[PDB]
Amino acid sequence: ALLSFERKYRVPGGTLVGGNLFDFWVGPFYVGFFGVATFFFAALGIILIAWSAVLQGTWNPQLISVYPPALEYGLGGAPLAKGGLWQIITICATGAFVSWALREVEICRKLGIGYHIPFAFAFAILAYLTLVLFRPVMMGAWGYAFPYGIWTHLDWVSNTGYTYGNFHYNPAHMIAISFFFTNALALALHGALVLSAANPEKGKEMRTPDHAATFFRDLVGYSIGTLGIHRLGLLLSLSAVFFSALCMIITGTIWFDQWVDWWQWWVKLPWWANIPGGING
Amino acid sequence: DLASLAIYSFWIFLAGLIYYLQTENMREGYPLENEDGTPAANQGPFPLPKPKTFILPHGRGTLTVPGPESEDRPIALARTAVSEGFPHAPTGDPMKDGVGPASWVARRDLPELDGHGHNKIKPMKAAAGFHVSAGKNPIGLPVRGCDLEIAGKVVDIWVDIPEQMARFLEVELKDGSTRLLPMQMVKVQSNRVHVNALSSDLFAGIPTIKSPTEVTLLEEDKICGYVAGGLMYAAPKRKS
Amino acid sequence: YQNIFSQVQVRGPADLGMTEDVNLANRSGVGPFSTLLGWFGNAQLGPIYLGSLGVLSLFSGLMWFFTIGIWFWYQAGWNPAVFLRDLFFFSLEPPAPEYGLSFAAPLKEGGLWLIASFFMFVAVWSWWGRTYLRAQALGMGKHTAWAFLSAIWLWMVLGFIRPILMGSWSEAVPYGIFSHLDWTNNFSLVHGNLFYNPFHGLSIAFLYGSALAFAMHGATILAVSRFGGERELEQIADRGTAAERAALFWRWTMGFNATMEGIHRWAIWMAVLVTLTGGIGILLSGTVVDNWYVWGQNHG
Ligand code: BCL
Ligand code: BCL
Ligand SMILES: CC[C@H]1c2cc3[nH]c4c(c3C)C(=O)[C@H](C(=O)OC)c4c3nc(cc4[nH]c(cc(n2)[C@@H]1C)c(C(C)=O)c4C)[C@@H](C)[C@@H]3CCC(=O)OC/C=C(\C)CCC[C@H](C)CCC[C@H](C)CCCC(C)C
Ligand SMILES: CC[C@H]1c2cc3[nH]c4c(c3C)C(=O)[C@H](C(=O)OC)c4c3nc(cc4[nH]c(cc(n2)[C@@H]1C)c(C(C)=O)c4C)[C@@H](C)[C@@H]3CCC(=O)OC/C=C(\C)CCC[C@H](C)CCC[C@H](C)CCCC(C)C
Ligand SMILES: COC(C)(C)C(=O)C/C=C(\C)CC/C=C(\C)CC/C=C(\C)CCCC/C(C)=C/CCC(C)CC/C=C(\C)CCC=C(C)C
Ligand SMILES: CCCCCCCCCCCC[N+](C)(C)[O-]
Ligand SMILES: CCCCCCCCCCCC[N+](C)(C)[O-]
Ligand SMILES: CCCCCCCCCCCC[N+](C)(C)[O-]
Ligand SMILES: CCCCCCCCCCCC
Ligand SMILES: [Fe+3]
Repeated sequence: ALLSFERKYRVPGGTLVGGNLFDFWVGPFYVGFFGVATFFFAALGIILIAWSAVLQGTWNPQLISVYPPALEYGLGGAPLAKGGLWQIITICATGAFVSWALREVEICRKLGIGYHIPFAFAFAILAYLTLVLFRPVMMGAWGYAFPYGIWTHLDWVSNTGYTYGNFHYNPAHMIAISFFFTNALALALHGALVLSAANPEKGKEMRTPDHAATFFRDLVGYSIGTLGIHRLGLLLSLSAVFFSALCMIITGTIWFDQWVDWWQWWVKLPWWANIPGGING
Repeated sequence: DLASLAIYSFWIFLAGLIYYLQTENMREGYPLENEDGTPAANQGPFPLPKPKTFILPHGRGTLTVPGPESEDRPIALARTAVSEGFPHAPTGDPMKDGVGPASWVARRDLPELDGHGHNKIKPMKAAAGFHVSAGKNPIGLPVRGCDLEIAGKVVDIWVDIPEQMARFLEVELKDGSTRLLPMQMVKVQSNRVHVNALSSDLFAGIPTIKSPTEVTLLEEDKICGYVAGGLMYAAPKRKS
Repeated sequence: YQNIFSQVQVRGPADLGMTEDVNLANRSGVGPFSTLLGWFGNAQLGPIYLGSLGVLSLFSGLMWFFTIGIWFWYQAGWNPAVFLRDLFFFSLEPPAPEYGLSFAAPLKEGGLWLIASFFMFVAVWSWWGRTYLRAQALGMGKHTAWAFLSAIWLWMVLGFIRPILMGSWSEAVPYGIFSHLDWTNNFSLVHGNLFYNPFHGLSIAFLYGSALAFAMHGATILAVSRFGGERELEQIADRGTAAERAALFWRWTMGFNATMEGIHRWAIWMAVLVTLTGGIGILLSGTVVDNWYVWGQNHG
């Protein structure tokens, strides 16, 4: 079935691979070659997870956990029950995410739109691969990666962080957080602004974008504009993920001590290091 | 235990919220249709919401949604297969017929108005006090298509007055008439404006505007549709 | 070309805004124009509206900030080199548990915290009032104020409601860069790890989800900006090919989609629920649940 306005856009073309071979839909879903790839990678991944479930011995969604190889294994392969499944599931997951992106690219070409969405999604993929591929490789073992389990992955977040003290002190992490918080602020504001204009007080006519600009100028003395706010939200959300990936790629590689102690470089600068008073003299 | 009650209550709230939001996002495009325009049997588990009515400014009426959905234009496409879910091939030239990535919607054939009832978009020459404030001024540059042939020259910028942004370049062709090109589909360089989506021979085919100092929402859609469509449909002449 | 930065800027006469029922006496003149900002958003700074509530809010806000800073200068021995060296380590701390909810603590050991907090309380609530009142004067809905209230809720819970219910101001957040992070860490340790608080986990899903949402939505609008997609209010009133292509991108990708109005409803709620769920999580911590790990083992 189609939305009322949809048929006119369902023309041939846009595919990157396969010509017309996979150029069709299933219900709402576009397929394409990268849709077949996504199905394959995702189905195999899910099957292997369900299998890894049995080798654990359990069917509860909030117990199933697939652990990477132990540190002993370095960057080598591991028997399926002792990390090998995690390694295969990880390749499947990467294959499915990249395939999903590339299928997004095909949909953009068919629709004649910009490639911004899959570009954006690639940042999430890069963050994932930071945690499961890049960071582990730079550190010498698959075992530094997170396990795939609902609760077990939080265990890993918590142990990984407390390895360096309070992880708050990671300065890339501060920047990342700042972006996440700011993005939520901006998303709240933007949503609310558009809706306050489209849904005014009871009598009244729909407000215009000029009213929206006027509201924000009255409030904070500035209006970024309708193009600007979408640029901003994209930048804030991508910046949060970029700095997320940065904050972890540097941790256990370039810096592996207690993150609080990093800040000593500032307090030790020679012009004020030895001055009496304050918290540090 | 109060925390148990709060979390149980929250999941109930969340489910209702999601139901509400999905129904709010069915105010356009629904009911679903079969490929022949007829109502589809399976609409899914979410019913259409109660209509709402937006009161438009400057006496332009109302919009009530959901309401009866109509393309209000002919659609030059035909099936390529004997069952659902395959593509629909253009029956003539898809750029001229406005299908596929060249599609346009039958928007109102009036200009968008600012908060004061004046036209939102104006050629800069008619917009008092407006000028280029930073960056390369494209006015006067040759315009080059994806075939690396010169299609025309830029004679003005069409600007959004309340936003103070450039929205189109007005390009004059060999015959002396002009076309609008969306600002998002041009590359302003030091000695040219380059247009990837269109070869030089496709510029004349850009839909034209009725009044030479305003553009209607319908006309914007046809212009933007058409230049976007060139990305797929100018396969006879494109290079880097 | 991607539409992240503009290629050409234009400028014309300053936009002084819509009038509606706004009192123009309270609105400043226009600020200057920034070419720098203009690569990304609009160049125009101001005008701003400053009625009586705004002056009050700005003043208590600054008084909050100056109270913290006077304390920081004191802590630095009035020495600028030390002030800069130690800036992130200074902290204006609340009264000790001994003083309960009373105002009897000395300035140097809690009283200044209460003074700064009073000023903050007045600043934020008067700014909330302003959020409502500026919308009203323009005939707009109150979505901004309802949204802002969700943020205020977490803030209130942390510095006011939760301390009151726990019997002491000692329980509130200190004013300092490092010290408030230490407080945050410590809050989690003391309540048996906040990862077992189901409301904290919801808060995270919403926080991550807001980045998901705005990345999706910002990217989508920029991708259809070649059809004027960022003119959202007009696409609401009169759907165009921008809105159709946007919807259809997502329909074809994940099997369903939004409208140009409705995506803003998805948006506002994704964001508002961060601090809604957050404040509940915090409010329940120590009042009703002393240890989230324990609570998790029972759900009770
Ligand atoms: C006790 C723990 C430590 C700590 C240790 C850590 C550690 C360790 C890490 C973080 C990371 C982060 N922390 Mg920290 N952190 C702490 C305290 C905090 C606080 C706080 C208020 O106190 C905040 C706000 C944050 C904030 C953050 C973010 C900056 C960052 C997480 C987001 C991210 O990387 O997304 C990136 C997004 C992804 C990885 C998701 C990718 C999704 C993929 C591409 C697609 C999946 C599809 C899915 C399978 C499909 C399912 C199918 C269905 C149909 C849907 N931390 C405490 C002090 N923090 C992480 C980070 O930076 O990671 C890079 C990280 O590893
Ligand atoms: C070691 C630390 C603990 C921990 C301890 C806590 C504690 C404690 C809290 C959180 C809270 C949160 N944590 Mg945690 N957190 C941890 C690990 C994490 C991780 C992770 C990857 O490990 C993540 C992603 C998070 C994520 C989150 C957020 C979802 C949530 C904050 C929402 C928000 O927007 O707040 C930021 C928004 C506000 C504070 C609103 C402020 C609004 C006011 C009105 C603004 C006034 C401005 C003022 C006047 C200044 C003026 C400025 C000028 C105008 C310029 N935490 C670990 C386990 N976390 C909070 C929460 O809700 O928890 C349930 C909270 O209290
Ligand atoms: C970069 C900015 C932010 C962002 C952006 C972003 N995400 C996106 C996109 C964009 C632009 C999309 O276009 C795309 C989309 O389609 O969204 C609806 C996507 C997407 N983001 C998703 C999730 C997601 N994004 C997150 C984060 C973020 N996404 C950022 C904060 C998170 C977090 C923070 O945790 C999650 C969970 C998906 C909904 C969707 C991508 C769907 C996809 O790739 O589908 C194909 C694959 C499958 C259907 C299943 C694969 C199954 C695997 C083979 C097995 C499972 C392995 C896995 C590693 C197990 C993990 C277990 C956990 C308990 C840890
Ligand atoms: C829904 C959850 C998210 C959210 C939403 C949200 N926040 C909001 C709103 C909304 C909907 C508003 O309407 C409101 C707003 O006005 O935004 C622009 C606000 C707001 N959120 C703010 C901050 C903020 N929000 C945060 C978080 C969040 N806000 C969440 C992620 C955080 C975090 C992450 O910790 C912060 C720090 C403020 C920018 C603004 C509320 C302003 C306020 O209450 O101000 C009081 C007055 C003062 C603070 C003035 C003191 C000045 C400064 C301390 C220093 C100097 C600057 C000064 C202004 C210069 C003056 C010059 C003089 C010479 C005249
Ligand atoms: C350069 O030097 C000068 C002097 C010019 C300065 O001005 C410098 C100034 C500084 C260096 C300022 C520094 C400021 C900070 C570092 C501030 C840090 C702020 C935080 C990180 C704050 C975090 C969280 C705050 C919270 C959660 C507060 C909540 C408060 C309340 C809910 C208010 C509660 C009200 C109370 C307790 C009093 C109520 C009493 C009644 C009678 C109603
Ligand atoms: C985090 C989950 C939020 C997403 C909610 C998903 C519900 C979408 C289902 C819509 C069905 C589409 N139909 C059949 C109406 O087109
Ligand atoms: C605007 C609606 C978006 C809905 C997204 C909800 C995702 C749920 C994530 C599971 C959280 C689990 N916890 C923390 C309750 O255990
Ligand atoms: C494992 C839990 C994940 C929950 C999220 C599932 C939401 C998928 C919605 C897809 C709806 C598409 N359909 C079926 C309408 O085409
Ligand atoms: C994927 C999660 C879908 C949850 C939606 C359930 C809606 C419940 C109906 C409540 C009737 C008011
Ligand atoms: Fe938007």
